[PDB]
Amino acid sequence: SRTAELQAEIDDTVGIMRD
Amino acid sequence: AVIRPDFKFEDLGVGGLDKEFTKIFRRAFASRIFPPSVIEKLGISHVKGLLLYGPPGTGKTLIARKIGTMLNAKEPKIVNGPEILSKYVGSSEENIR
Amino acid sequence: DVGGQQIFSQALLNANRRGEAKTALAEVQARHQELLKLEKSMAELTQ
Amino acid sequence: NLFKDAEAEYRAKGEESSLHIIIFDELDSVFKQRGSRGDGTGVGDNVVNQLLAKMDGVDQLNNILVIGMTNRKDLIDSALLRPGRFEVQVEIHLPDEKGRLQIFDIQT
Ligand SMILES: Nc1ncnc2c1ncn2[C@@H]1O[C@H](COP(=O)(O)OP(=O)(O)O)[C@@H](O)[C@H]1O
Repeated sequence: SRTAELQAEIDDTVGIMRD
Repeated sequence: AVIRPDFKFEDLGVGGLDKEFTKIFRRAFASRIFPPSVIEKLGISHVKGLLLYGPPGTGKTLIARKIGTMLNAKEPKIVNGPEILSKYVGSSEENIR
Repeated sequence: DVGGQQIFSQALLNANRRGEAKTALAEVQARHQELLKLEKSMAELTQ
Repeated sequence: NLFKDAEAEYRAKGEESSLHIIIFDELDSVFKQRGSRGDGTGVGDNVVNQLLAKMDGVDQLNNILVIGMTNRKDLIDSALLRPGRFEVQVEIHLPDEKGRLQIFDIQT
């Protein structure tokens, strides 16, 4: 569960950076 | 302190053994019945053995069990001689321990 | 005879142990796929 | 396993250690002359050699005191009675009249 949460956060940070 | 008054010898199921039982009672249970304070003052220990022998089938196990019963105590732990021995080193004496 | 025999002793493992590829250490396959996904996403983020 | 604590405490506190005592009872039951007892699996000899090697070996101890009681001193092994292993040997015998008087005095 921790790794999936980390992956989700990284995808979100990619999103913020894509903006 | 752990015995009742209403019994002499034959109120339980053993007949014909009178002198022997008086001797046994006097020597064995004459220090477990009195108040502990008195026996402590006298400064004496308790008997830790009893060997009663005779012809087979004469009422030895019966008297043993009755002695056990009349003084409260837990269930007797029974064993017979030749069952102790084994054929591994240190097992013939572990059972006696 | 009496007390004329000694003995050795052998040992069996546990059934729960069973195989060596039993997940939590062998499922490092699936987890590795998760970690590779993580690595790819981090590569993009760092870029 | 009877000597472990003594060794452990000696290795740390050299000459300030407390005294350790172990009592062997009926010493003659197992520690008979090695090589003379009847044939078997060979456990008596191993026991005797182990005790011999532990009592006085290449690693020194200065904390232990061991006491032994027996009724037949003749059966004990010969090497256990060497000085340094069982050095002081004493004999207790039936008392004489004054001894009986003293025993009576201290019992009652
Ligand atoms: N004095 C007795 N009074 C009543 N029953 C007796 C007496 N002596 C023996 N028995 C009978 O014998 C049996 C007791 O076994 P016991 O004789 O003590 O075995 P052993 O004497 O071989 O140890 C019981 O059936 C018991 O009723």
